[PDB]
Amino acid sequence: MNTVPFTSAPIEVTIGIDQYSFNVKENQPFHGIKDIPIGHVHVIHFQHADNSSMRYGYWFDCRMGNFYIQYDPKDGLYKMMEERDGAKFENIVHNFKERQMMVSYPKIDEDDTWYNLTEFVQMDKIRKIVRKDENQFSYVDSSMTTVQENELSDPAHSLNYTVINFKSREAIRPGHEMEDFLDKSYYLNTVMLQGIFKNSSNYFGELQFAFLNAMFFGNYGSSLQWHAMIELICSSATVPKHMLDKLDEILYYQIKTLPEQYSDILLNERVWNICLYSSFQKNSLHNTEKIMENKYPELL
Amino acid sequence: GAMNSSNYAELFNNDIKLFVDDTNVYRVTVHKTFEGNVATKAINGCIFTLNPKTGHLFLKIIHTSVWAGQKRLSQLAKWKTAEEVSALVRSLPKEEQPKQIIVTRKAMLDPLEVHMLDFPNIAIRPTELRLPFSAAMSIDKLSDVVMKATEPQMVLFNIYDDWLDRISSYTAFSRLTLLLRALKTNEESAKMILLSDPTITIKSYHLWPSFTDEQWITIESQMRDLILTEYGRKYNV
Ligand SMILES: NNc1ccc(Br)cn1
Ligand SMILES: NNc1ccc(Br)cn1
Repeated sequence: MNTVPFTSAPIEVTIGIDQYSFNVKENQPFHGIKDIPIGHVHVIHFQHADNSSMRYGYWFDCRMGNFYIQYDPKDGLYKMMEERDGAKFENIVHNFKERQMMVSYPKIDEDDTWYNLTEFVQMDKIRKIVRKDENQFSYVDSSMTTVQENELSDPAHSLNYTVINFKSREAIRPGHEMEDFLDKSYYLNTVMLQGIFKNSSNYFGELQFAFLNAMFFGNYGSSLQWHAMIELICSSATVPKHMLDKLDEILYYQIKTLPEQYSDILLNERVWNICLYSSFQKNSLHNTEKIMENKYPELL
Repeated sequence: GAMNSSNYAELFNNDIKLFVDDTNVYRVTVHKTFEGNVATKAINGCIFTLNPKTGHLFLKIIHTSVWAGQKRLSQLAKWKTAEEVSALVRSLPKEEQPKQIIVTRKAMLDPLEVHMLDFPNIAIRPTELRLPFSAAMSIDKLSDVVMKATEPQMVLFNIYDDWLDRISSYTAFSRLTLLLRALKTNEESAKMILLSDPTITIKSYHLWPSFTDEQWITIESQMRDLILTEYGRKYNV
């Protein structure tokens, strides 16, 4: 079990850690989060009490380094940093643990939610879309745009998701226009899975990451990427049977976890109705369809 | 974006554009089978591709053999239309390729857009106009060439005959659409009007009769009456 130490909390802020969140008051004696499950990526995120504009945070993996949070009063945010001196760090943590100034990551033993939301999410891969190579952790916020959004303006601060575009030469073989536009299996299996992602795990990982950035930061371009990647599979007549079973699980747990009051914005009516009711895979998402109908029957 | 009454003069500027109308590409007769079920028999159709400035009509004839053994024909028909339009653009010299293509029906947008991916600078546009190009098969010589076709065939016409020698393209297009609107609302009366005077003939190299300017006014007037009449006979007014 690992620990992320906070130098202090000088501004009132709501702190997220994965799917959990807690309020910290201005100058409250808070010094971080302990008992973080090793083995998963994690995200630690922030929403200042004064300016609920800009949710922001940091993807990290405690196996890759000793990471801490310190407020920067010049840039006005909680920054993640790496402590390279291992003993300086162990000693910082031990003192704050002894003084019981840390919140415990509150995982119910029965609860596989975070595993289930991050099953294909690795951390070296995350950094291939959030490019900032001097750090082992990755910053994301509400307002970052994706590479594809910028095509339609600062490149260093973009989310380099895989561009998917159903009306592109990439998606459409010459002479197979109708075929490839109405059944996207070629684009899914040959172009994306075999070509770009290499395997279903890289497809699922980007897709799971897109979802989490949409939910945690209200990042709109992530939300677009998550829908696109769902739509490409559902609109393919030929999908490996293991991928559909796994997709049904992935989406189930995403839909399960979404705040009930954010469905209006984070869920695209056209995509979901097409995927659950019109598409080739309309019968292949039993768990996802059943939770969507019981939790959000209005959207449909 | 979409083409409507507000930007109507853009049709007659010097940027090459084509209208594409797919209404008559997939044509069937519906009939009873010996067992008392219903079946369709396809007949030859055409794509109506028209330069509204010049009158140049590229009439691609769609021979029923293209449907042989195919399913979901109304859907195929749109993609076949798009395939043929795209093949037409590629066959034209660069300086004759359109800058825009306007489809008369919105369901053509995605099929044409996908087939024209190689032409990113050609703008594919819908229209809010209700244009009467479906009545093109009420023009005897066009109907005749479609029905006689025994193979896929492209035939070239000027749908304005020699009108541009005397009138602008705006006026030529307004005449054309009035004639076709009339032929669509009451074909019999429309054709009666166009031929009632045996002294006015259709030149072998034309589609429509050789009216004088004055005779065209009288004609255009009678076509508007017909359209208003039918509008009454329809709604009772
Ligand atoms: N600069 N080293 C560190 C490490 C952890 C904390 Br909390 C504060 N300072
Ligand atoms: N399965 N590895 C992956 C793939 C994409 C992203 Br982002 C993260 N982890």
